[PDB]
Amino acid sequence: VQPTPADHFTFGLWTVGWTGADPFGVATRKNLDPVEAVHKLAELGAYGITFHDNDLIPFDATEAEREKILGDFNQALKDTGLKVPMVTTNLFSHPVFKDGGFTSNDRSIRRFALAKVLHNIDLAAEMGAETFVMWGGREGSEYDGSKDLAAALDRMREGVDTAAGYIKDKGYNLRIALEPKPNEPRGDIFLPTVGHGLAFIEQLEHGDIVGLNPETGHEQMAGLNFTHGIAQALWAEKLFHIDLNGQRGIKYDQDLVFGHGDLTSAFFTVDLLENGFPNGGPKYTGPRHFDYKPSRTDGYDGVWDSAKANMSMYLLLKERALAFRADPEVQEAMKTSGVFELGETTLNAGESAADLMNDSASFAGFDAEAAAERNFAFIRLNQLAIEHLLGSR
Amino acid sequence: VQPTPADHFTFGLWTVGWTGADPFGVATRKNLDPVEAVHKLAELGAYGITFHDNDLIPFDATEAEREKILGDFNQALKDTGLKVPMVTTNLFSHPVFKDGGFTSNDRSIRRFALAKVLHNIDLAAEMGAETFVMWGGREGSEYDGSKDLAAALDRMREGVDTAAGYIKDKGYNLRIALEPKPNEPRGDIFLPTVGHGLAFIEQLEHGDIVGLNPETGHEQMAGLNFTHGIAQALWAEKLFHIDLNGQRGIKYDQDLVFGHGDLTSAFFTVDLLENGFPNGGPKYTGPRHFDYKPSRTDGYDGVWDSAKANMSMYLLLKERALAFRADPEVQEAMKTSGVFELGETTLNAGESAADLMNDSASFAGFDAEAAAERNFAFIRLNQLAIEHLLGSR
Amino acid sequence: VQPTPADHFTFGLWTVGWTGADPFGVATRKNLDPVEAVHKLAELGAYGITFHDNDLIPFDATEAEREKILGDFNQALKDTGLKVPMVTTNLFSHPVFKDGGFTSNDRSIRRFALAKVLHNIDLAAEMGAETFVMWGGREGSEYDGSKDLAAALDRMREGVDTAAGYIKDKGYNLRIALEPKPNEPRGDIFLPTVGHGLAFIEQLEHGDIVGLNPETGHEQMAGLNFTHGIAQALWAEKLFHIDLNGQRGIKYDQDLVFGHGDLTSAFFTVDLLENGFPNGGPKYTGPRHFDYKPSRTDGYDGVWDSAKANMSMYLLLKERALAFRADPEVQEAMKTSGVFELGETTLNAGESAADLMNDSASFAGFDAEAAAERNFAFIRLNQLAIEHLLGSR
Amino acid sequence: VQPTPADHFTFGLWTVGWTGADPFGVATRKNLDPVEAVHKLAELGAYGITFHDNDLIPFDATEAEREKILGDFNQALKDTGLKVPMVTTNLFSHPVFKDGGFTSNDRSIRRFALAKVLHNIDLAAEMGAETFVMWGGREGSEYDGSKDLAAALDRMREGVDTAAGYIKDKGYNLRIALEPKPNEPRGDIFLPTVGHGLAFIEQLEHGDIVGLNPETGHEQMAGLNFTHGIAQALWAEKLFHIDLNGQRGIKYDQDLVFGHGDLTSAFFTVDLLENGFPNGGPKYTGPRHFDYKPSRTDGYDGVWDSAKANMSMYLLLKERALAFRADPEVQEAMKTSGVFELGETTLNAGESAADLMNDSASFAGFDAEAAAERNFAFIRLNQLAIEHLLGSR
Ligand SMILES: OC[C@H]1NC[C@H](O)[C@@H](O)[C@@H]1O
Ligand SMILES: OC[C@H]1NC[C@H](O)[C@@H](O)[C@@H]1O
Ligand SMILES: OC[C@H]1NC[C@H](O)[C@@H](O)[C@@H]1O
Ligand SMILES: OC[C@H]1NC[C@H](O)[C@@H](O)[C@@H]1O
Ligand SMILES: [Mg+2]
Ligand SMILES: [Mg+2]
Ligand SMILES: [Mg+2]
Ligand SMILES: [Mg+2]
Ligand SMILES: [Mg+2]
Ligand SMILES: [Mg+2]
Ligand SMILES: [Mg+2]
Ligand SMILES: [Mg+2]
Repeated sequence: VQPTPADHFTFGLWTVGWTGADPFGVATRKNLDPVEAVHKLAELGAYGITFHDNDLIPFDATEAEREKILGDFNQALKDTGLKVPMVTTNLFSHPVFKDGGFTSNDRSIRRFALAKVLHNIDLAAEMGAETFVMWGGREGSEYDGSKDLAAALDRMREGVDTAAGYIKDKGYNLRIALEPKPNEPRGDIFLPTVGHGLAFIEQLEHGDIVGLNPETGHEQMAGLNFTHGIAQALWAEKLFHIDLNGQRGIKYDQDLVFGHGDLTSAFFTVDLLENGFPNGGPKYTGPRHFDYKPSRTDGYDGVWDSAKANMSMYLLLKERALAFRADPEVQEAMKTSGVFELGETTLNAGESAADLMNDSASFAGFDAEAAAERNFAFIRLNQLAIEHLLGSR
Repeated sequence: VQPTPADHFTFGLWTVGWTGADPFGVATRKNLDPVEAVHKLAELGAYGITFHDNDLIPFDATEAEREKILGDFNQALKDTGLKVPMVTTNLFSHPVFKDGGFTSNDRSIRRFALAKVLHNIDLAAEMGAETFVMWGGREGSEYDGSKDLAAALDRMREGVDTAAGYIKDKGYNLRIALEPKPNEPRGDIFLPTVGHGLAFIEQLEHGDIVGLNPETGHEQMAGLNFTHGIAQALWAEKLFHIDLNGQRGIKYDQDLVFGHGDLTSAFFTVDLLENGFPNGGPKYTGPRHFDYKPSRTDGYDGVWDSAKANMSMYLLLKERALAFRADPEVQEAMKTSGVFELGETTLNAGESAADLMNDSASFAGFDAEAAAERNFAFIRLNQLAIEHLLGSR
Repeated sequence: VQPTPADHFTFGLWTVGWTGADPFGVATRKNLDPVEAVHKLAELGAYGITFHDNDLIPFDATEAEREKILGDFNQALKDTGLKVPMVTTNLFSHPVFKDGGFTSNDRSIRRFALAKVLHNIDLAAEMGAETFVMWGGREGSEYDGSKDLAAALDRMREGVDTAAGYIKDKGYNLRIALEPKPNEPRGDIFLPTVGHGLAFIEQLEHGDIVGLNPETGHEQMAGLNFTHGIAQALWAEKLFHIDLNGQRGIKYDQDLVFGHGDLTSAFFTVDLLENGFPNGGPKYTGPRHFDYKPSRTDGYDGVWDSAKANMSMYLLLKERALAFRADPEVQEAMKTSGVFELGETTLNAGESAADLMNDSASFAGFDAEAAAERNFAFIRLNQLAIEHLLGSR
Repeated sequence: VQPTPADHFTFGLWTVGWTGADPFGVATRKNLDPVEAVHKLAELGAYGITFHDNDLIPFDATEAEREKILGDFNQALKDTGLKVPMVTTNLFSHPVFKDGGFTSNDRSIRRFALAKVLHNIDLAAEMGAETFVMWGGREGSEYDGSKDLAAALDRMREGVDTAAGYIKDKGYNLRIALEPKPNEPRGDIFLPTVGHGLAFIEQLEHGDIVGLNPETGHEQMAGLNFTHGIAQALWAEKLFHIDLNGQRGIKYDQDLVFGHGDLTSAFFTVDLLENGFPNGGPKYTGPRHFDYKPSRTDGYDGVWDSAKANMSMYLLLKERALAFRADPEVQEAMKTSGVFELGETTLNAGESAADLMNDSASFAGFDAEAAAERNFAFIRLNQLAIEHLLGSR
């Protein structure tokens, strides 16, 4: 199980560079030089790297420092071949953003947040990124009277449509990906799930270049089925990027390695990315990005190991999910369970609503108790899946 | 605190009629005659009643039984004046629906489910209902390989667009309201939240007459903020109906009386329905429906008491939320916290993206550390709210 | 991966016999005869069968009816060789137990719930059961004011200590195992987790013969780590029986097959039951009882598939857990991470608190910054367990 | 609703002093001097202040530095009259405690964590503290294989029993209180709830002087009923201290002010701490300690508002809880529901298990169907508590 650029494993600079400070303690690891991260990631088989403007350029950086940091960084990229598929903005660590960027109650802040974002789009554009990620981490509240919620969504729309309008105006080849999160750091975050993300998109003047960046753990924090969520994003064709990691339950964002959380769920996420839908449909073709944090208990050896464990986990799952769908016994079980059957339209070609209600056989004379006798055999189909996952069959 | 028809309290027939069987035990209460429910609800101050086709008409009812039951039922309505604002379909108790109605894997079932629904629309139409509710309770799975998820959403769309197409064709004055639920009775339900509900709607040929029926408890089962969810439904203008009840955490659907769960949340839901958005916007004007279950521990006295407790709770909360927004000290705190400020557009009239990025003051010379000094005072605004709720001020 | 009676797999009659009635629908399968249940399980390789009094003898049965039922049932056990390792009482289905058995606010229901238990200890002794399980499924409340919380525990203590003393008096060779559950059917059940169960036993007069019956799904309904919980029970020498199944999140009790829930957790569960502790310590040698429900979407073929599946899952993870611990690479990784080191006392033999305080090398002159550099290499250690689980190593 | 020193409200230095650094951002407020903290709290009506060794004395401080700090601090206590009821140790912030203090896989960190505690018991005695709190915040794991679960408990037992014996040896008049937490910062903390805490104490050599320090937010992070948990601690005579705050759901530790979380639960919490049990029994007379964090969106005015708010919330709910129990309508409702009846033993004086079994009126000739008709009227009883809470009665 050896990854290759062709695999499109991307990693966030803030991921391997996470030095370990959490809400109850300080960093356990020294800062990571961006040039080193670039080079280690290229020796591991990474395809690209992503970052937040302030991951690379300090908030207070002078112009001379900015040009230098970027010289060093492009030099590393040049030298190693890594791509920069996604760039994002940090609208959350500086105290100024304590109430959000786009949806801060303070107009002056909303303004700086949008400016900071427009500048970052130029940068994203220079770096050759295809995706522009928005994570509205400080957008929300701890109390229900803190905000006029209709005004918070108007404000969100203004910021996103302004960013998108500008992409169109500058002719950049960028798509905006919204990344939902239910809570943390705010008690309640706006656009908390994939569903809320897709909904909002549809209210946008420029929603056509706006899509989603679901994160495994974020969905699991609301106890939702991450495979079901991304399938909704796919079906609507708004799956522009994905963030893979592991979560063990409803609690703080753990950001474990992909597959170190809910494993069967990881299995079916891989089946979906790789194999697609059993009856066919859109397939995801973007970068497979890992947004995790090397546990603070581990030193730097652990850090490259966890980077490596991401890609292995994906590759192992990939192998199992291909075996799985390729097993003849699994294809038969599927057919039995009606998986292919769900793909057949309900109505007959040119059958109307009226046509159906008066069809006796479909209703009036339909024998409901006999139909109810079908053994769907979903347990056995489940068992086969598990046996493929365990490398048992 | 005495309700009046003018209040628009509606109750589901299955609510006061819930006889008490849960997954670990049998009914503790005798069946409720629909005629009695109609009359008790009218003596309590209810404005209307709602039902599922099989709440009133048995699955196996003969035609002669159907006409009788409806004679008795319309007689009660006639006599007491109650309205029938909403009607819904039972696509979940018969074994035939063990895998869903609309999204069952078995084509014959999908067909019967849609027929059963089309017939129910005629009925909804005869009863004078304005809203047609769809609760896809058996739509989902316990295992991730049971379903082709893109095919499950195509199937869902077919069923909903077919129902809606038919409303348009028959000229009925009905709107379809989708009711999301994250889980129970299935391990995972499709369209699990308000967000997923709104998203899907936008993929519909006839989404224009399709909206949402959020339920307090359903949203709280995924740990989401029910006030924030309905505010998104409002903002998108898709809040067609609401179901009020109480939930004490992430667990099975408790369906407690409204306000017997998360009370502050109940408080802010009422503030929102009644008072609207602090900066203005759409307001909800539909029935205030209670979909709860009188605890199985209580006999029939408890049953009318719990019906009555719904309406009292709403009225008490209403009183507190009007006092609250009317307090001058609260309006001042709000202004301080920037609630009205969030309502001011970010950009200046005819200011472009480009105009903003080069405005020095908004970015380049913006003093971020000084702005960050603002005391938002959301804690105090929270305290005032609570003190109004407790009838302290 | 062919089970055999020394595997000690047992199944409850209520599991395979569950006909599918959930709170939103009717049973989807025909009742199962118990004689057929014994024959069918013996043949699958089960070692024993468990039951609740009313699983076998109807609540309403007459004495002769009771005697006719046990005669066919006893014959069947003889014909098959199945044992009856554990017996339990139904103190939750009948309407009378609507507020509980032992903790019911009505004193005459309490006396009745306790006489139902006593009579059942006599049948238990008669069957050869070693463990008598108590699940206080209706013991709790939906509202905080419904109970005097100190009295409920006194009433609970009273019922369990009366049953225990009864055991000692008759000289039955039986132990009582309490089964914790945090909610469902009550909004709050008393003794909601393993901890609460363990603590409570320490306040009993006859605690010596009272221990616990943890269940996978149950602790997972409070988002707890099942392996950490059963570990504490064992450490305390209170793990008298165990119920194994699958739960996919904090939601209603799912009762999926063991391994169809949280897969990595099931693996570590099998590692502690089969292999025990790395530094040596207690071991559980009781039955591996499966407390699950065969999915209602499936017919009888899925019922026996499901029973097979529980035994398979356990046997697969069992080989992987043995390969895993046997692996010398794993043994070195555990060695690096300090798994063995934790087994070493903190204090040296005969060292006193004062000695340690007063030891400059342990505090005063301790290099804490140096010590912080240790790479615990927990991530790699995790990656090795997962590769072993995926049958990759 | 003006607090006074006999209200026994205490506050931790770390609470008001929290400057706002969360995992996604930097502190938003300037550090608070402890001298200023004492002066400011004494003035608000607090009775006492608590702290963690490193809250006052820096980890790095020199002896003279330690002495200079305690001198100003001790002066301040004198000038104000504030007491120091509880003291605790920081075994979580510094990088060395990355795998725990007492349960760290590294033996030399364990010895260091235990000497840090011993030295702190000496400062505790010196301050006049009666309670020494232990929060094992880093004691646990992110992966199941990281620890030998039996050894971790042995190491935990060892550290707590060494500290206890130390206490007894020196004759300090102090008790140890353990504070359970289910997760954060670890994916799984050991002794995750009140139950686990209580059970564990029973296995100690010096358990007699060891009890618990439950915290609202903490049990709520496992979705438990805080009133049912503190009730069990009290029943066991193990409720030695308490931390009060607010949590709005299963998510990260929010530390909102008491009452800004689950309002109905706070009310019943105040009813058990203030009024005790309806049939009489134990009472808690220790301090009402507030373990919260002032929201980072707010400046120092919100810090002191927030401190005021904790004391107000408690005092408001306190009057409502007294009015509520005093109400003769409530006393009759409780009487109907059986609250008092539960206080009655099940068995008659001198009745034996055999007597009861053998009593035809308690089992054989018991009308269970009749008994099932009782209207426990739990809903109405709930509605009365809520009207009292809304200051409506
Ligand atoms: O802003 C993008 C990036 N920021 C950091 C967030 O925590 C992560 O979830 C997100 O992918
Ligand atoms: O189908 C509509 C109705 N059905 C019963 C559901 O449980 C409830 O949530 C829903 O409002
Ligand atoms: O009473 C024992 C048995 N009853 C059925 C329960 O639902 C299960 O949790 C328990 O193991
Ligand atoms: O150590 C005591 C104190 N530390 C800070 C913790 O976060 C809180 O839960 C605990 O009460
Ligand atoms: Mg994350
Ligand atoms: Mg992310
Ligand atoms: Mg509901
Ligand atoms: Mg509903
Ligand atoms: Mg269960
Ligand atoms: Mg069980
Ligand atoms: Mg806390
Ligand atoms: Mg605390």
